[PDB]
Amino acid sequence: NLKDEILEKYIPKTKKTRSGHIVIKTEETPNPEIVANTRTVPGIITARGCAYAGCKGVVMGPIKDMVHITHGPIGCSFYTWGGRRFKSKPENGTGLNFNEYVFSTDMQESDIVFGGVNKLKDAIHEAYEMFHPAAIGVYATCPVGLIGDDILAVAATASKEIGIPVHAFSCEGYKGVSQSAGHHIANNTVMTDIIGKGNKEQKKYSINVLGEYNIGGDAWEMDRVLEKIGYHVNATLTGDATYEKVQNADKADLNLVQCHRSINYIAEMMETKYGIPWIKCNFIGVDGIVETLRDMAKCFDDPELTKRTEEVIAEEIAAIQDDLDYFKEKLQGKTACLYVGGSRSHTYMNMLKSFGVDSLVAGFEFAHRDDYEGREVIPTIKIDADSKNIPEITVTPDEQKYRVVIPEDKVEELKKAGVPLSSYGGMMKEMHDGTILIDDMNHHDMEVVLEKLKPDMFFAGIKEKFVIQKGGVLSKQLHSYDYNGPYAGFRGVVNFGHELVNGIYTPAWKMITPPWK
Amino acid sequence: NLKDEILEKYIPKTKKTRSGHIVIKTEETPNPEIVANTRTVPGIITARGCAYAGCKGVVMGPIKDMVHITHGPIGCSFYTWGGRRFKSKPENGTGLNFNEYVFSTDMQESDIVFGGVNKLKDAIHEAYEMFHPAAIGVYATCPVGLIGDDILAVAATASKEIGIPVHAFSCEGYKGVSQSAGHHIANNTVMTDIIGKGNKEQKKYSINVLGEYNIGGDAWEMDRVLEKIGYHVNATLTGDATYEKVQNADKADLNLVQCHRSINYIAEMMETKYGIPWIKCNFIGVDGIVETLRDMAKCFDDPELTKRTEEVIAEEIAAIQDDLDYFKEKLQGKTACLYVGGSRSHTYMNMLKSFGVDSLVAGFEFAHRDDYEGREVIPTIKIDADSKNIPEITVTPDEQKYRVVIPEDKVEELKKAGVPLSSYGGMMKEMHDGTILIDDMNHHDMEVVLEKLKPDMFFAGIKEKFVIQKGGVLSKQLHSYDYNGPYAGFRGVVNFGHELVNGIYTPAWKMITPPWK
Amino acid sequence: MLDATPKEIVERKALRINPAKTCQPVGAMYAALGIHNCLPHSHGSQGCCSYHRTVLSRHFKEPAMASTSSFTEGASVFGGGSNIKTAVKNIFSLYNPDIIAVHTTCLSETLGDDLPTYISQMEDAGSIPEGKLVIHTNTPSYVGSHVTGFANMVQGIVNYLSENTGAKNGKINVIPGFVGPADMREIKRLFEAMDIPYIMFPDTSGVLDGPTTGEYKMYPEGGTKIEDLKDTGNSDLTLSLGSYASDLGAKTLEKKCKVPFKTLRTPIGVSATDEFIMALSEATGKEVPASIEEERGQLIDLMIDAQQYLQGKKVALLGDPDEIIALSKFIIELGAIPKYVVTGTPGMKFQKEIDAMLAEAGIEGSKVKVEGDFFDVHQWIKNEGVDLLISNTYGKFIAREENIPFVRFGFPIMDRYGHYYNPKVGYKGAIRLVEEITNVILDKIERECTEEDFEVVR
Amino acid sequence: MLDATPKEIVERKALRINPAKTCQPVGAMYAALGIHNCLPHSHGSQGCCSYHRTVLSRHFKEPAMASTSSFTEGASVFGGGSNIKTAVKNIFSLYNPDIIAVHTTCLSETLGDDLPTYISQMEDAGSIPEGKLVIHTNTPSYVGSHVTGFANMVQGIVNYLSENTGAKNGKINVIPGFVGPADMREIKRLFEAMDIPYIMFPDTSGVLDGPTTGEYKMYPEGGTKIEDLKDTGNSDLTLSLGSYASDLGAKTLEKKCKVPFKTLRTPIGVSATDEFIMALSEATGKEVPASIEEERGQLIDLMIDAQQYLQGKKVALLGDPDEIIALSKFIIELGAIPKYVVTGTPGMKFQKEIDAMLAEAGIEGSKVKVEGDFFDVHQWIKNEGVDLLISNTYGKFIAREENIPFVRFGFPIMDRYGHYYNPKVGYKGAIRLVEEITNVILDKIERECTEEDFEVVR
Ligand code: ICS
Ligand code: ICS
Ligand code: CLF
Ligand code: CLF
Ligand code: PRO
Ligand code: PRO
Ligand SMILES: [Fe+3]
Ligand SMILES: [Fe+3]
Ligand SMILES: [Xe]
Ligand SMILES: [Xe]
Ligand SMILES: [Xe]
Ligand SMILES: [Xe]
Ligand SMILES: [Xe]
Ligand SMILES: [Xe]
Repeated sequence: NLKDEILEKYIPKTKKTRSGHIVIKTEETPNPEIVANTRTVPGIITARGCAYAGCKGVVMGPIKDMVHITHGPIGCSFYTWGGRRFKSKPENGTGLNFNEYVFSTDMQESDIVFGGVNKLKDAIHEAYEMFHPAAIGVYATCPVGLIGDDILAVAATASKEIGIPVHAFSCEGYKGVSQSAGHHIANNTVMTDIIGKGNKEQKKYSINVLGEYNIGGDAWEMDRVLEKIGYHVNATLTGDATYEKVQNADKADLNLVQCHRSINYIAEMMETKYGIPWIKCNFIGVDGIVETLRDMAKCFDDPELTKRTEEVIAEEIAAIQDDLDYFKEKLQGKTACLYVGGSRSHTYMNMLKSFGVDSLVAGFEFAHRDDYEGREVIPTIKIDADSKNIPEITVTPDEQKYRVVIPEDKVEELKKAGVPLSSYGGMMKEMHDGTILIDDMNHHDMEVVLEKLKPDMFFAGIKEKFVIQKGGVLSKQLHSYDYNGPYAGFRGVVNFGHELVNGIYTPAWKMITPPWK
Repeated sequence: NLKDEILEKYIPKTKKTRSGHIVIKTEETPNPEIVANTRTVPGIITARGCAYAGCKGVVMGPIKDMVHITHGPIGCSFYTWGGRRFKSKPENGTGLNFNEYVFSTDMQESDIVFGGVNKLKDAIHEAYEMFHPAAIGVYATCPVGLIGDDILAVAATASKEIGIPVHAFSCEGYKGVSQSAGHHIANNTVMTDIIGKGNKEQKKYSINVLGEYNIGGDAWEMDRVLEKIGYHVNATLTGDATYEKVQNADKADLNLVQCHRSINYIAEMMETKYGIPWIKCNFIGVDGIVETLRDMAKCFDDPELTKRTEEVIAEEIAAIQDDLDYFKEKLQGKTACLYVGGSRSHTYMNMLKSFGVDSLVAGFEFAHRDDYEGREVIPTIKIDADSKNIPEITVTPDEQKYRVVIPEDKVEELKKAGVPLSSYGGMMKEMHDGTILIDDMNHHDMEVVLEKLKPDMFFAGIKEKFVIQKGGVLSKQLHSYDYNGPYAGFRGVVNFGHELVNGIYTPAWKMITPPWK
Repeated sequence: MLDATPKEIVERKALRINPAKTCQPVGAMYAALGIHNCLPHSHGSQGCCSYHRTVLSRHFKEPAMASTSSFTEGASVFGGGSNIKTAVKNIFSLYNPDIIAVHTTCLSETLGDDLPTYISQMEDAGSIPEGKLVIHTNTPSYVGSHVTGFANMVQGIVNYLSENTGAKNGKINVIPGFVGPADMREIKRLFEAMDIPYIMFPDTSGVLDGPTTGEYKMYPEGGTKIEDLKDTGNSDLTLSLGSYASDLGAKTLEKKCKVPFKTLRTPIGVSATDEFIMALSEATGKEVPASIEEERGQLIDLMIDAQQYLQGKKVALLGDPDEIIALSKFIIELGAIPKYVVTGTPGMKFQKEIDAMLAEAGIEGSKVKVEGDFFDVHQWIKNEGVDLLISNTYGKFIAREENIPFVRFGFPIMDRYGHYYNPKVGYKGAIRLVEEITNVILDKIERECTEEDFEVVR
Repeated sequence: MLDATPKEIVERKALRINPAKTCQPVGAMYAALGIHNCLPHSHGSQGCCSYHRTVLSRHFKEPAMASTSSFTEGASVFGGGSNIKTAVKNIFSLYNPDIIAVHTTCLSETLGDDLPTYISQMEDAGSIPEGKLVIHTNTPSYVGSHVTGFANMVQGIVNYLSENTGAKNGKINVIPGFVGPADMREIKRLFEAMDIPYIMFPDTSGVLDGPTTGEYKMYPEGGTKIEDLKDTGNSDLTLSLGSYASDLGAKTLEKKCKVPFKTLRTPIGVSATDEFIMALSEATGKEVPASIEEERGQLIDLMIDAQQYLQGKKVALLGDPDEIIALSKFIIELGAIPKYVVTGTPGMKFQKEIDAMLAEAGIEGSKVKVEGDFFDVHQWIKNEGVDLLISNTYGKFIAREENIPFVRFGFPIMDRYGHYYNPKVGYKGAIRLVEEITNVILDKIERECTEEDFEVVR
């Protein structure tokens, strides 16, 4: 019926194509089916971005000692200058860091007509001479694949001449239907051209965190806790990452998938090519963090590490429990909606639950059916016309490298225990009964949700934030963390909670109506 | 003439009193006699202050490790909080410094009624335990005299109990006719109760700078040069002074008198009591500075001093001659008026002349005939009813410590050679023929001067500054230096010149009239 | 900096250090400059007058005219009657105000000079030209503070000028209190936006914030006019903004001319401005127009937009009581905490109003001090730090020593240019304050954060 | 910070770093939001729309609405005709604007979409409800900058709406250029003070600077009304403020509707504001009133009062050409030096105007660069420092790295709260700029000076 109320104003054609995007969870339909990762309806005011953003903006950008050159006109570049808050520092205090710059070929009319490959060649050389980075990236924009520029070929010539890797990405913004295609596009070239290539020696308890971009320092907070326990963090893809360290991602025994959507492609291929397994992790929310660390200790199976684990948990939770009780005190019974990208809508749910907040509504901008419904449905997934021309890549066990990190029999008993090895259960199962999912939620939808359910809080992004607050409802951003962080880890929960309480109890919410009414 | 024009609007009584305060130099009469240091005419809009300002705000305040307590209601105190820019630093990087504070007994009604000696006593004690300064000073204000608080007694009692000096000053604002009375009152107590009380051994080539208060760093700049040449600056009274160094004031062979009006009393008394001679000095303007340094060299004779003297002068002038030429290129032919307290109207003249500026008008607020006409006229000055209650004190030669610093024949021989030993020629002599002097110039007088003479620049203070500039004429302050400094010394000349050129050439002066006019 | 100030506190009973006030007469001089063609006259020793003119010029970067009786020792023992009579003849002939507004100092008050007598003798002897006026008030500097001086001069204006001639004007009087010319301009703009006729007095707009035209004008275009000052007796109602500064004037006018009066906070912040606007509408039946509603809504929008940087912030405030009571309320409304709250001006009002808003907000342990000073607040800070400091110029020493984001507020501000063109009152002033507060908070954050913590968006 | 930026300059011909411009479409989206009840539509891939909406939200801390055609590879092959048709139907039905203002991107421009055709087919097919409008401009992002996008959208307004029905409205048209809503309000106040009737378009005041009322309002109260945009053709004259942003639309208006137009600098500073006032007076024969003359005279008074901190100061400036040309002139007017002067927006006029004003002031050796960027200016600074930096938010990195007093100016400013309530134009804006410039200069001095050189008064 809320589904009905949302669909009501859509014209017939739109009503029909949207209906499948909105599902109400019921106990009888425990595993309900949603439509996702389809094209955006024109004119309906989506939040979505493009393939270029998913590739250059999200996955690649954070690699700090690599120069990322946008091949396009100036905006694709300008709009990726610091808006996404991946944190970087010079490695060990001395490594290169280009976070504070954006690089572009600033294409002009001549380039659109006569072609742009000569400006691109020149750009690449200028950047090598000037900066001498570990690598240079070249990123396509909308016009590039239509004017005929061959950026793969251009990168090869230049990389020949200069003596370092030059990675081309064909992430024109019209590819796929969303940022999603850019994730996939980046994963492909990263896998084949960067992972493995590292000549460094593994280490004891070596692990990678995958699909984590160190927004507001999230990753440093994860790492901190991970190291007390004893682990070595061979690599984080790609938050605060160096090029060399991505080359050396293979030097690990366990892959942790924080953002499933953006990085799973690489999770799978690393298992296939190098025989490294992976679990879904959620380093946000105390429940999520503990559950995660408890899971990893098992894959490693180690009385000491396993004990050290439950120790650090104790002193960390000790250190913050007073804060947790405060949040619950000040937030108990509050209601929430979450519309984030393709991961956080779900990963923030346990935290809100421990605050006693009820999540009534959730959705993803650009996630796929497996993020809603879990990976078990992958076999039923039909790639549609709008994503057909996103390339699939195949890898095969590397002989001199491949390994069986977890004996076959052993894997299956961990899965027996509930350890998400090569698995992700999806957002829907974690949600309460009678709640609702809305894929590619648009302005019209959100408004109906706001009138009908009257949440106390609505998490989303910068485009929605003020629309929500103009209506007297608190909206905290869960992409940019409203210029705060970490929100991940144990200290993250404190940060998050204190920000949320402060938002709810801001006095001015009560002063909106003038006394002359 | 111009004096007639200034006198025009005065009512007859007023016209008659003021007439003698305004004099025009002529060859017919080279050094006319002026009337000065008389009561302010009520309602005339003077620039003048009070005796309390002269004693506490000017002479004593700069003594940085002494705690100066105003005994009065709060204004007398608050209005001495940082407005006069005597600069102070911790002696040796570590000594006491109370520059940033003002201290008060903050008299109330009950204090006017039952007297205030009790609160004063407790303030003295509170100040001592809290700060443990080298000394405490106590300063009367208007109502203190009327209600009959005996502050000398309170200070004696407390000084006994606490074990440090407590110096009382009866500088009620109504005493005398101006700040001048305050100088005298301060000098009296400083001479008898402070100077000579020290116990340090005199060093070689020891000089004092008397009447220098380190406004905007002036004194540190002259020290910088004096210490290069090779002198020992035993004490500066009282810019950046410690209590102890004022106590040790007698440990020198020559006193230099920068501000004659404020410090001449002590200069006379030191020569009488200790045999220490003095000369007028002027560390403002290249010519002033060079002449001063050469005079000091003659008084000491030592031919190394004499050689370093010319070596240091040579290099200093070398370093800044380009600036000096610039000042003259940019200011040549411009005209000035000067109206500053009791010294700077005269001491800034050599600098402006070197810049090529013609000073048409000069005056002092509260200087006496000897500052205008020279010390030769002192035997003819008649103390009038309004200043007769300012205490005169007499000192005798110290039976033990007195000494002939310079053979009396040498003394007379240098006076031949032009050394200003125990003398001062006054401002009039230095002025050009046909120029005008105006004592206690008031708003009326200033407006006539501006309209008739149309000067390019008029130097005065904060109260006059915006009155002048509202009329499209530049006014730079020669009390506060417009929050710059040093203006004294070699570096001072360059600071002053650049600020003056910048003032004259500020583009906005030519933008005053709107284009619809 | 301020090295002599110790962390460990020993309470002070007698030694006043770095005061959060100054003395009456400058407040009266300021009030008198809010009358058109008026020359303030200080009846005391000329030191006072020079000092008080100086502080105004330092703050406004403007001329500030006043004459003085220039007491000498003789007059300071036997009376200052000749001095003032001599002064009036010199003033009218040389300087030609339409009115001379006399105040006094600790000197003439301690002496017991009888100004009503001096002025009458002056009247009876013809020392006061036809169509010219002389008024006075008494402003003993040992009582209260400059704010008290302002209040006394306003009463003085009422005593001498306000006449109820029966010919009702259909106007509301407004005594804006001890606020700047920008604030007076903003209050008037709001009256005008509401379409309400009014008389504001005193009014220093056009006097202490005036233009340069290339001709010095001794009596600037501004100031409430004498005839309007008289007409105040014929209004329907007087709004007294700021009790310390404005009540005495308003009660006096009721007593003398039977004009009723309501007391209102200086309109700083949401509730105080709301109460001011509600008073204008409730008093006239007038509708609050769209423009004013939009301003309020922009302020609320800003309070919400900026909320994350304000919530829970500890604020130290020092200043004059009317302004600080209102500002402290605004701080609480922004979600912030008035942690240390001090006025140098004596009186219980402040203790009460401040204690009460804290209680109401459920805020515990904040230090409120009446007749406290800058040394007090610094010692407090040394014991427990704050996130923001609001005061006049003299706070800059604490801000630097303790590294606290600093907002210049109130009187006197002597170290910046153009501040006197910005109101702190009204929805418009409130918006400026929120900008200025968050600006100085963010400036410190971005200066000091690690480079990897540096942000584009905030 | 900015460690990779070397002092030794190798001149770049291909690699653009930290641009001092962005692309057309956001300029057109901004212009469209200056129409009442208008929904901007981005015809291309949706990444552009989201990015352009986002920057407006980050600058103003306000919603900023727009729809998009959401191109897929399908369009990159069949063009976006079906997309725009499908969009238009969903827009009118779900969101019901009174007008849809379409702009394009590099994708649709490269592809050669034909919006006039699609539009006519929508008309014929009945896709545009009665009483509803659809207009368009073309904004290829590979041409010019966002300023150019704004200029183009304004041209599109004229094409579609401007109608000389022969009547005389008695009004003057004013195209304010690429300036903030505060600037638009201030320009309208000046008109209204001069008592001159006018139509401003686009006008974003009441749209991107609006109140929070507790109800979200998709089309805010502001924006120039369609009826008045039509009525533009019936006006006596058009004033084009800032030639880059505004001339195209004024010229087009003359061609289409015979309305003559005069070009003027964005009014920032003394001469530029004077020129604007004098145009108004001359065009209408009306007198400059006293209020406006007082403001100008206050500004001159401030320029003189603050002179010592301005004379000979070296300024680095980067931004949009209309604004930086005027601000550069103001800098010279203040007695300061435009030392490094850059815009990312191409075109010869910036070069000529800046060169000319420098030559006239006798200023030698300043670097002026058209299509320069933030990397250029930082390299310059490394070779010789400056005393002041004025730019958008992205300058903050240089300000910190080199310790330069920093004034946030122009677009976008995404890191402070409430700046969008303050004009930079007019005498009032000029006064704000001088306060802000001297404040940041004095803050740094008082922060870094030795304790013994610390000062009460400045
Ligand atoms: S990559 Fe993805 S939209 Fe997984 S494109 Fe987006 S820094 Fe979001 S919910 Mo912005 S799939 Fe990361 C995301 Fe999540 S940019 Fe960040 S917050 S966890
Ligand atoms: S003491 Fe005097 S008024 Fe000689 S009371 Fe005054 S710091 Fe002046 S011209 Mo202010 S006799 Fe000193 C003076 Fe000169 S306060 Fe300073 S500048 S050289
Ligand atoms: S969907 Fe994505 S962001 Fe859009 S263009 Fe396409 S790759 Fe880029 Fe870059 S310059 Fe501007 S913002 Fe575009 S309109 Fe041309
Ligand atoms: S001439 Fe001089 S400064 Fe004047 S009082 Fe007298 S000693 Fe003092 Fe202090 S508190 Fe204020 S300023 Fe006076 S009126 Fe009473
Ligand atoms: O608050 C202010 O700004 C003004 C200044 C003088 C009196 N009060
Ligand atoms: O303030 C300004 O100038 C910019 C112009 C467009 C958006 N805001
Ligand atoms: Fe001024
Ligand atoms: Fe907002
Ligand atoms: Xe493992
Ligand atoms: Xe939050
Ligand atoms: Xe000597
Ligand atoms: Xe000067
Ligand atoms: Xe005290
Ligand atoms: Xe470039």
